[PDB]
Amino acid sequence: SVLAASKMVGAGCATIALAGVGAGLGVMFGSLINGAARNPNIAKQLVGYALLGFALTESIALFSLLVVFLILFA
Amino acid sequence: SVLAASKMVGAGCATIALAGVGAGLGVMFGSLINGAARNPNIAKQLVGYALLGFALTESIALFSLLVVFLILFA
Amino acid sequence: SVLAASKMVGAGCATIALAGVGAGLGVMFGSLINGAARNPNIAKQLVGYALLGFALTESIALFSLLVVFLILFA
Amino acid sequence: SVLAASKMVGAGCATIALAGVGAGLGVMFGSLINGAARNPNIAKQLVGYALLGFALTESIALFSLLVVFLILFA
Amino acid sequence: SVLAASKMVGAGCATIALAGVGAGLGVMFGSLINGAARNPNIAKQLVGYALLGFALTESIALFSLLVVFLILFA
Amino acid sequence: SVLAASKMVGAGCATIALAGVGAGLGVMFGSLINGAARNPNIAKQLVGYALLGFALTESIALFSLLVVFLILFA
Amino acid sequence: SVLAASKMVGAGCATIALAGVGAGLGVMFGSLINGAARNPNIAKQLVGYALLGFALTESIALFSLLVVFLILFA
Amino acid sequence: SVLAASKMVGAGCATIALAGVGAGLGVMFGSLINGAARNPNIAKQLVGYALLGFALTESIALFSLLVVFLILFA
Amino acid sequence: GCATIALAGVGAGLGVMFGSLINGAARNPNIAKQLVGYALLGFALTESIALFSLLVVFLILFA
Amino acid sequence: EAAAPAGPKEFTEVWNKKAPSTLIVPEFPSNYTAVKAVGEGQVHGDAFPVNFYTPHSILSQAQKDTVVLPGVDGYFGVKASHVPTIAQLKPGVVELHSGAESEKFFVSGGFAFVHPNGVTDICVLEAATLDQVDPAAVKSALAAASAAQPTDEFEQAANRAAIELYSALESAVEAKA
Amino acid sequence: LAIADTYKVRVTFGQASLIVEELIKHNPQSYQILFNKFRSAISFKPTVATILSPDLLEKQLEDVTGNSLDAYDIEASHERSDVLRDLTEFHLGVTLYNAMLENNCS
Amino acid sequence: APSGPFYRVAGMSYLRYSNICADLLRNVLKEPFKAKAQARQAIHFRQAPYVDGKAGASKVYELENGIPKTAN
Repeated sequence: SVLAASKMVGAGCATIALAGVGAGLGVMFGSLINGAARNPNIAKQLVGYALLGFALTESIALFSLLVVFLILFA
Repeated sequence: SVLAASKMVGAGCATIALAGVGAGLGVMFGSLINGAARNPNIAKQLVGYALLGFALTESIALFSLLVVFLILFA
Repeated sequence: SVLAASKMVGAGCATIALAGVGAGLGVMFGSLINGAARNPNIAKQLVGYALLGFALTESIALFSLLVVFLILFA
Repeated sequence: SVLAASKMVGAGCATIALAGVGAGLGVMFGSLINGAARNPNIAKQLVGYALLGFALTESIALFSLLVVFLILFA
Repeated sequence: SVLAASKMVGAGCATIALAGVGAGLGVMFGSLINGAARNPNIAKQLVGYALLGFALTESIALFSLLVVFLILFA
Repeated sequence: SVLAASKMVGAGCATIALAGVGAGLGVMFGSLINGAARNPNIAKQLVGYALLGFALTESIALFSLLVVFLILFA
Repeated sequence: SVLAASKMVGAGCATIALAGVGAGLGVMFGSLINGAARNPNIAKQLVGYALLGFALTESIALFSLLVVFLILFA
Repeated sequence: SVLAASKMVGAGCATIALAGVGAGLGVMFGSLINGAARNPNIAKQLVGYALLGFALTESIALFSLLVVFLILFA
Repeated sequence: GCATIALAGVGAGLGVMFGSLINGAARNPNIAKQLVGYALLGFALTESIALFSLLVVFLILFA
Repeated sequence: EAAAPAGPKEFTEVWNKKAPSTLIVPEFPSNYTAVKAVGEGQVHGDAFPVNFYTPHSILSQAQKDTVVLPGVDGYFGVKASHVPTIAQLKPGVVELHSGAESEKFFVSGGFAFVHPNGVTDICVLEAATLDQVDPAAVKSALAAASAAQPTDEFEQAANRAAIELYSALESAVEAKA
Repeated sequence: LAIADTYKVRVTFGQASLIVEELIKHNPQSYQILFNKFRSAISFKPTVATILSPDLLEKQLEDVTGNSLDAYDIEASHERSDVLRDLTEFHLGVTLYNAMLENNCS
Repeated sequence: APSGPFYRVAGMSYLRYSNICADLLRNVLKEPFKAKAQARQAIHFRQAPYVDGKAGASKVYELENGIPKTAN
C-alpha cells in the first residue's frame, strides 16, 4: 500500500504550511499590543482590526488544512 | 502505484508556500494596527489598502493552491 | 508495515509547524514587554490582548497537533 | 513510470519559492499601510510604488510558476 | 526493520520545531533588554512578563518533545 | 532512466533560491514605500536606488535559474 | 547511474544557499533606500558601502555555486 | 556506489548554511548604511566594525565549507 | 550533510548582533569600545552553538 | 480639511468689524521672521543655516554642513538636506561643523527641528561649552543622585533626569577628541 | 489670575515657566499673549501671539490635504501627541519669557 | 493616571522637567561661569487667583535656587 503510505508522509509534509500562519499571527497580535500601547484610546477599535486580520490570515490555515483531508480523506 | 503515490508526496511539498503567505499576511495586517494607532483619522482608508494587499498576496496562495489541484486532480 | 513506517516520518514532519507558533508567541510576548514599557498604567490591559492573541495563535498549535493525532492514530 | 512520478515530486518542491513572494508582498504591502499612515497626502502615490514593486516581485513568482509548468509539460 | 528504523527520522524531523522557540525566545528576551532600557523602574515587572511568556512558549516546545517521546517510545 | 527522474526533483529542489530573493525584493520594495513617505521630494532618486537594487538582487535570481537550466537542459 | 543521478539532486539542494543571500541583499538595498531618504546629501557615500556590501554578500554566494560546479563538473 | 552518491547529496544539503550567513551579512551591511546615514562623521569608524563583523561571521561560511570539503574529499 | 543547515541561523543571528554593534555605535559613539566588549562576548557565546552544530557533524561523520 | 483658514492676514477681517478703526492692527510674531519653513531654498549646495538657541543667548546663526544632535534614540548627524525632523534631544553634546573645526556645546535637553526648506533649529534651555564644565563637581552630584532613593516618583522623575544628565556629562569630557 | 512682581529682580525662564505652568491648569485650545513689542526706543508695537493646544486645535489647524506636520519625522520617545504636548508647553514658556521681557524694555 | 514620558506620568510638566535638567547643568559649571547661573535661575514673582474679583492673599515665589524639584 504505497499509495496509502504516501498519504501520511504527504499530509504530514503538507503541515509545514501551518508554521507561518503562527508566525504571521505572532507579529500581528504583537502589533496589537504595540498599537494599543501607543494609542490606548482606540484600543476598542484595534481589536476589531486584529480579529479581522485573525480571520483572513486563518483563511490560509483553512486553505492549508483543506489539503490534509484532501490527501487522507479524498 | 508509484505514480499516484508521487502526487501525494508532491502536493504535500507544494502547499508549504502557504507558510510564507501566512507569514506575509500577518506582517501586513499587523502593520495596519501600527498604522491605525498612528492615524485614527484615515484609519478606514488604510483598511482599503490591506484588503487590496489581502487580495494580491493571496493571489500567490491560489497560485500555490493551483499546484495542489494540478498535481492531484490533473 | 510501510503504512505504519510512513506514519511516523509524516507525523514527524507535521509538527514542524510548532516552530512557527513558537516564533509567533515569542515575538508576541516580546511586544508585550516593549508595550508595557511605553505605558505601565495599561500594562494589565495589554496582557488582555496578549493572552487573547496567545489563545488565538495556539489555535494553530492545536490544529497542527490534531493532525499528528490524525496520522498516528487515525 | 518513475520519470512521470518524479515530475510530480519536482513541481511540488519547486513551488516552495512562492512562500518568499508570499512573505515579500506582505512586507511591501505592510510598509504601504505604514507609509500611508505616516503621510496621507501622498497616500495613493505610494500605491504607484507598491503596484510597480508588486509586479516586479511577481516576476519572481512567475519564474517559480514557470518551473512548475516546465518540468511537467515540457 | 522498516518501522523501528523510520522512528529516528520520524523523531529527527519532528524536533526541528525547537528552532522556532529558539528564535522566538530571542525576540522575547531581546525585548526585555530593550524594554528595560526604556523604562528601568518597572524593569522587574517586565521580568514578570518575560518568565510568564517564557512559560507559554516552552509549552509549545514541550509539545514538540512529547511527540519525539511517543514516536520512539506508540 | 533514473537520471532524468533525478533532474525533475533536482530542478524542483533547486529553485527555492527564488524564495529568499522574493522575500528580498519585498523588503527592498517595502523600504521604497517607507523611504518615499518620509521625504517625497527625493522620491524619484529612491526609485533610482530601488531599481538599482532590484537589478542587483535579481542577479542572484539569474544565477539560480541558470542552475535549473544547467541540470535540465545540459 | 545513481552517482550521476545524485549530482542532479545534489546541485539542487546546494542552490538553496542563494535564497538567503537574496534576502540579505534586499535588506542591504532596502536600508540604502532608508539611508538615502534620511540624508540625501551623502547618497553617493552610502552606495559606496552598498556596493562594498554587494561585493561581500555575494562573495559567499559565489562560494555556493562553486560547490554546485564542483558536484556537477568534477 | 551508493557512498559516492551519498557523498554528493549530503554535499548539497551541507552548503544550505551559506544562505543564513548570506542573510547575516546582508542585515549587518544594511545596518552599516542605516548607521552611516544616522551620523556620517563616524562613517569611517563604523566600517571598522562592519569589516570586523564581516570577518567574524564569514568564519561560519567556511565552517560549513569545511564540512563540504570533508564529505566531498574525505 | 543535513546536520549543518543549523550554521545558517547562527550565521544569521550574528549578522543581527554585529549589525546592532554598528547600529549601537552610531547612536552612542563615545562608549563604542564597551559595545565591542558586549559584541565579542555575544560573539564567543553564540559561536558555541556554531560548534554545537559542528559537534553533531563530527559525531555523525566519525562516530 | 481646510475650511477654517486662520492666519495673520485673516485676523484683520474680523478685527475691522468688531474692533474699532481707532487702533492699528496688532502685530504678530510671524511679522518678525525673515525665515520660514514651507518656502524652499536656503541650501544652495552643501551648506544649511543652523540656529542654535537658548532662552538667554543666541549661540549660532551661521551656516554649517554637519550638525550632530543627541536625540533620545541616540546621536544623529544632519547634512545639508536632511529629512524634515522634529527630534527631541536628551542631555548630550550638540556638535557643530563648518569645516575642519568643531565646537562642542553640552546641552541639557530641549528639541531640535529640521525643516522642509533645509533650515534647522536647535532649541535648548541651557547649553554650556565643555570648557565651562569641570568634572570634579559632576559625579560628586551623581553620588548625591543615584544614592538617595525616595519612593515618591516625582523626585525620581527628577533623579532619573539627574542621573542621565550627569552621566552623559562625564562621557562628554572623558571621551575627548 | 493676577501675576505681579515679575520685574522686581529680573525676568528668568524658570519664572516664565511657572507662570506658564499655571496656564496648563486650565486647558484651553488657545493662548493669546498681549504685550508691547520693543520695536525701538520710540515705537512700541502691541503684539498678540497665539499658542494652539496640541490635541485640542493644533493638530486640526495644520491639515492641508492631509497634514503639514506629517512631513516631519518624529525622532522622539513617545508618539506625536506627547511630542506636541511638550512642544506647545515649550512654545508657551518661550513666548511668555519673551513677552514680559519685550514688555519690560518697552 | 496619564501616559507618555517618565516626567509626564508623574504629573511633572515638560517645562518643569526641562528646567530641572537646565539648572542641574548650571550647578556643575566652573566658578567664573557658575556665577552667571543663579542670576538666570532665580524665580521671583507672586500670583493671586481671582475667583470673583477678590483674590485671597497670595502665593509668593522667592526661590533663588531654581524651579522646585519637589512635588506640586
